[PDB]
Amino acid sequence: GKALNNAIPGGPKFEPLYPREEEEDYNEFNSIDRVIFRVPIRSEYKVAFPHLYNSRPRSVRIPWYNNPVSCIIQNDEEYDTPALFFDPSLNPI
Amino acid sequence: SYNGIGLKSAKGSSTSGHVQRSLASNN
Amino acid sequence: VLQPLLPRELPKLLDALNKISKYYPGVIIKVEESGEHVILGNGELYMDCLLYDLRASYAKIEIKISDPLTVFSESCSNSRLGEENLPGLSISVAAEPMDSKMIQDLSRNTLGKGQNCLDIDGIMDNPRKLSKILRTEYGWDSLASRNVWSFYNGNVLINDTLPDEISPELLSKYKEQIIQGFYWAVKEGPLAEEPIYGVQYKLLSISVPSDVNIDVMKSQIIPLMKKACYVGLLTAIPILLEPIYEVDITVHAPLLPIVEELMKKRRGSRIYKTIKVAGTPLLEVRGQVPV
RNA sequence: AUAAAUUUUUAAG
RNA sequence: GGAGGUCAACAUCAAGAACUGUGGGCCUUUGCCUAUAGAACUUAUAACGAACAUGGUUCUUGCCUUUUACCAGAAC
Ligand SMILES: [Mg+2]
Ligand SMILES: [Mg+2]
Repeated sequence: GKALNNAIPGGPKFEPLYPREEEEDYNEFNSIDRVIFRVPIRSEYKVAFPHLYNSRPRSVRIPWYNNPVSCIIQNDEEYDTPALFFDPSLNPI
Repeated sequence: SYNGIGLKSAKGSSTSGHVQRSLASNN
Repeated sequence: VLQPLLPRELPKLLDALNKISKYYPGVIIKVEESGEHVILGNGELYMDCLLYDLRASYAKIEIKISDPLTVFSESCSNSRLGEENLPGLSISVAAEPMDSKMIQDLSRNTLGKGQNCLDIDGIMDNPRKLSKILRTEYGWDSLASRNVWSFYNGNVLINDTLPDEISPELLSKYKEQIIQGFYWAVKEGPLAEEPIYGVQYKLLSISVPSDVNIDVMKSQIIPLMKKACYVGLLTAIPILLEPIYEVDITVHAPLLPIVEELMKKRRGSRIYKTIKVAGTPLLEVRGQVPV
């Protein structure tokens, strides 16, 4: 977030770390006529896959991507429910 | 989310840097 | 789409692309006539792995990158004429869509085991066996089965014309030229210059000059045949094909509505299967979305 | 179909 | 002789993913190659601390009469 001067809607706001964006070469490459607008490219993309969607990153780090999707299921309600029990959330098999 | 709108940061701009979508022009 | 930021550093970037192509096999690199470069890779995360490798390890320079885009293809849905710059050669090339089953059996290379439709790749095999395959499976044409010359990955080529009956040999000379104009035609396209796909080319006519020629007939056939393939297509009601990912989603049960919303938003908007996962609080939602 | 929030004071001259 | 101590001193704790000793061969001790023994503590979403302060120089800013005191980023 800091290096790219971006914020998660709940995250902190920092300084640019590269204060000059002002230099722009007038050139054909990124011109609108040559671009296809599908999907907005929200920030959370640019923070998620920083090298891909974000042109010219510097001092950026690798986000860690994914985890197993914990299925953990536990009971805080009754103390006398057994330890091993088939919870109605599960599918019937 | 900060989509590229707003300021590089609100320091010298004296404002609060508070940005909000415009209900005005959509369709 | 890659471009080196500081143009004077281009000769380094090239030398990195020659490494990446080796290291990441799936990557396919193209270069265009504008000097821009073209990367083709499996998906998001994969382009991330590259572009991180390309900015960090290999070419220490920094580079500009376009919006993520896709690859299209070009097809048709259903007089016919064509002309050389110097009218010694007059070509007419018809084209029509391929039957969905045919293509569906081409995209999967298949050895025709049992009653399976053989992949056309067996061209060296007897045209009588292959014709048996086509007429057997497709209700395919009896005359065309023998008429077929050759195919490429997305399409096949067929001959219907009288001089084949009048002069098969003089054409059999330059057949190996026509297939060159054919690959050179498929590699590009009329509209986006992107691959033609699923377009059956039936060759209606070819005209040959008097005295024939030696090396004039060699070169002059390929470009004219190309333009004969474009011209053949553009009158066929051409359309623009787009790839589709098969999405696989895994969610907790009560969140199923939310997932559906996303689909309706993304325009992919197809979820074919909802599979309970026995024993666990999960759902496999199988669907499709454009790239 | 929006949930985006800068500051802030003492001495000396 | 065992258990401890809100006791002390002396070592060691950021690196070719990395330590030390020893046997043998070449160069001429270093160094390279080969063989063998032992590796506490700290490290991979990287580190002695599952925590978290300040200072100096140099640049960029921000307040804005000037200096301390400062505004928020970077390098050492
Ligand atoms: Mg005075
Ligand atoms: Mg004075």
